[PDB]
Amino acid sequence: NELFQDVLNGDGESMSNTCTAYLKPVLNSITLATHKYDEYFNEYNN
Amino acid sequence: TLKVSNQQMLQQLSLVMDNLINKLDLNQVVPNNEVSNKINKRVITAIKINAKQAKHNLEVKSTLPI
Amino acid sequence: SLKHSVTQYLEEIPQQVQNRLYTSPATCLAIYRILPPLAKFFIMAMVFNENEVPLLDLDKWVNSNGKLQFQNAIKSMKSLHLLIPNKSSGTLMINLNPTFKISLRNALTGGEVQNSFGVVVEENVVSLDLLDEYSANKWETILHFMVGTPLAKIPSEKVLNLLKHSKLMEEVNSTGEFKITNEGFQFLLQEINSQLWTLLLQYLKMIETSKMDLVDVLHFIFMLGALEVGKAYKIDALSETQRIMLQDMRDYGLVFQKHSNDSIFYPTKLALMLTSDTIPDGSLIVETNFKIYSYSNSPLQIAVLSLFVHLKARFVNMVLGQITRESIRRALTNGITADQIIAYLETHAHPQMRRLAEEKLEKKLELDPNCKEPLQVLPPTVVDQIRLWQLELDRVITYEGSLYSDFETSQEYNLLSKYAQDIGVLLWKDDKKKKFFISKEGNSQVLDFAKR
Amino acid sequence: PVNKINKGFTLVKMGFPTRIFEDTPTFCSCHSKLVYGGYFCPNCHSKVCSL
Amino acid sequence: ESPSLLTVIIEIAPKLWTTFDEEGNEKGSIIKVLEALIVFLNAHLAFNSANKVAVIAAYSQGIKYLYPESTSALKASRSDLKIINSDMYRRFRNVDETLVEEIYKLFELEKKQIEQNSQRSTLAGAMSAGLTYVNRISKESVTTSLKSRLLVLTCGSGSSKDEIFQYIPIMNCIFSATKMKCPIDVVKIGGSKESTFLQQTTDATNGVYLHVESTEGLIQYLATAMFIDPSLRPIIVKPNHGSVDFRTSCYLTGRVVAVGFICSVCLCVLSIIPPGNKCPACDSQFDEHVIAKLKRKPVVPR
Ligand SMILES: [Zn+2]
Ligand SMILES: [Zn+2]
Ligand SMILES: [Zn+2]
Repeated sequence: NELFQDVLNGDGESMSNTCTAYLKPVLNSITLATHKYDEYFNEYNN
Repeated sequence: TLKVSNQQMLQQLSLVMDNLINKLDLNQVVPNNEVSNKINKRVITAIKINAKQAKHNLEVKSTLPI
Repeated sequence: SLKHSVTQYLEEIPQQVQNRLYTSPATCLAIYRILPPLAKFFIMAMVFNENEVPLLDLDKWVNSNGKLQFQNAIKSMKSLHLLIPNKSSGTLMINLNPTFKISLRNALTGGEVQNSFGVVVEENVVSLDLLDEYSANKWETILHFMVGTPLAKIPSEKVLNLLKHSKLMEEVNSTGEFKITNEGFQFLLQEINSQLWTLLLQYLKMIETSKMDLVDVLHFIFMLGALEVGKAYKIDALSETQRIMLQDMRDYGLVFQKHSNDSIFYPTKLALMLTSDTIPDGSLIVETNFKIYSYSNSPLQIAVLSLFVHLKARFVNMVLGQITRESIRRALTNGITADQIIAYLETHAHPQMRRLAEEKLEKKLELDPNCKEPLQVLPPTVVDQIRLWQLELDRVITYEGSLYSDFETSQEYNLLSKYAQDIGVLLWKDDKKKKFFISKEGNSQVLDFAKR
Repeated sequence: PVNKINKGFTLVKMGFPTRIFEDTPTFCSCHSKLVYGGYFCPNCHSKVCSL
Repeated sequence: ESPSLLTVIIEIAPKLWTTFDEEGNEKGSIIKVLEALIVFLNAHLAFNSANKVAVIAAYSQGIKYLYPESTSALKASRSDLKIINSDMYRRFRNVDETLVEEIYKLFELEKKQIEQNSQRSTLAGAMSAGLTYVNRISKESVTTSLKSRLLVLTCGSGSSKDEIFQYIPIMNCIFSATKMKCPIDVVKIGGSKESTFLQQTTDATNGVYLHVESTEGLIQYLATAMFIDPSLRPIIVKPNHGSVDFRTSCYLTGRVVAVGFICSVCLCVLSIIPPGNKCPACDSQFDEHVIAKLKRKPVVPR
């Protein structure tokens, strides 16, 4: 997210969409991994 | 995630018999200039989807600076 | 080649003649097979829908790596007037030719065809032993006359007039004998389908009389292309122009007829090679001592070798011939280039020549893989000797015209020389010698410029 | 042909990825290069180049 | 450029077509699809002078070649029936007459023993026979550099579900076609929108999949989408919509498989650990330790 906002205020959003699309699969995959971790964490807490 | 009887089986088979005997008019295949519009629209939309997918399918060039 | 020649000839046909040409379904069927495969695909996708079709849809049909073939197909379509482009609502609208579409749909689905494929009368003769024999007899007769071997039977005066009036097969009346040109021997190189097509296109070029209808002749040619060998067809479905050009084809050997003015006619195999095609005879061996051993018993392949090979002896298998200097000079005085001879020697090379060349190339590539060499199937010594004899025939090149000199002023000579350079007839200029040369066709312009 | 004495008959956990379709190049997870196509992993949703 | 062999695999199942007729408003759609196929074959033979046509019918009790006729049938025969008009092109007329005569013979055979009902669909066997015929014509090489293309005309009609016994033969046909560079084009005429095995057949063998619901106007579909000649395959994009996931079904549950477990011996696909720690299709006793490792829950601190 820091890289995305850095290219946002560096190149003015006409180009940051390409940067976001370049790193979209890895961001979605690590989001999925953190979601799985949080789901199992909340399962083992209760 | 409607099974058919043998009587109407034989009736449909005999219908195909008489329809093949009396006349197989091959000129009947021509569409009525209205269903052909829908068929062409469906095929061209499928082609547009596939071609937009397969327009662009060593790594590729990037618009980003190095 | 073959498809390019008929495509160019049908291109030369005017549009209103082409629309009349699309009436018979057989002509449309034969014309359709000449088109490129992308063009054939687009036509057949566009026949069955009656509504007009955008060009951008056809552009979206074609992949990005075949757009040049799409442009070639559209150019061939538009130039042959199979498409009527339409400009309505700002879109390059494409409509198929209605006569062509109707005739092709009737040809496929079956229906009204006005006997464009003829009518079979079910009485037949043997094809290989009679029809193929008659076609081969007439074809060997005309080819044997044309190559210049003595003949007890010569072909009729119609094909003699056509050959004399052709670009090929020249004749001089001062000696009284008939000569092969460069195109005469060039005619021998291609296989007989495009040989027949070149003869038929020359005949089509020369049917300008009022007794000949061009569209009827083209319909008959494509109709004979559509027929099947070994079955008679009734003559009553034809026109009288079509009947007498059927008689002329029977003279040419395309079609067999049992008797003149008969009601039936039997198409031969040459009718079906007219559409498309489908050790061998004529296979030859060349050695470094210029000896030729050509495994052929057909008199035509022996006769075509007599144009440039001094034959010495003949067996049933081959003729023992030798490529001598005077035989090649005999070929070169008839206009036959060295490249045509070398191409003929290559195309009839023995399989043993092929495998020896392959072995030599295999040994060459493993020794020096940096450089790649072409497959020299026949020895380079005989090829170099043929080209040397070609060069020694052409030690001098002659141009007739006029040379203008004795100019007291440099500026007038310079102005005349640059005027001759502008009109593209000058062959020499030089200010040191004050002389400039022009061609005989270019004499008139410079002379009227000098007079005025 | 394996021997009868071999008793290593084990289930192999594996996934069947779906062929992702995208006109925008994205970084693959196996070689870190821009790839148009790919196969998103059915377990962790990381795209791969080849299968 | 180069001629091609068009091997048509039409699945004329009387039960499937009767169910399709009952689902639709019209009756006798076999006649419509047959005449559309005949016009399409005439178009293919009009594409090039030297191209050939093969037609194999997958009926209820086996397969039968429709064009050309059997050599024993050719030697025994000729009662030229008048189904097709005799004034058309003879090259088309012979093919059309042979096809309709063999259709009548096969339908008389179907009427003769319609009391016997078989649950074994023979589409895959007809596809294998068409591939063998393609191999025969290519290896014979009477016409040099002869291409090939399989067209599969099938009907689902919303009555027959997906059949699991066809999976391995369809995959074998896929690999044979991919080895021989022969595209397999599939036209499905039925209520079921997706046929996963045939979609995988079209996708893997560089074919075109086309699902339609009305037999009317089918010749437009055939002459537009199915007329991709093998010579012009790379320069023409394919309208095959509905990309298949290339997955498979679980052995004991039947659902389409996610991340799953396969047997190391017989490669049967299981979406869950089988009961009894034994392979269902393979009868191999799995080790309890390795499947306990697979059953292990992931870790997280409290
Ligand atoms: Zn990668
Ligand atoms: Zn993963
Ligand atoms: Zn197993």
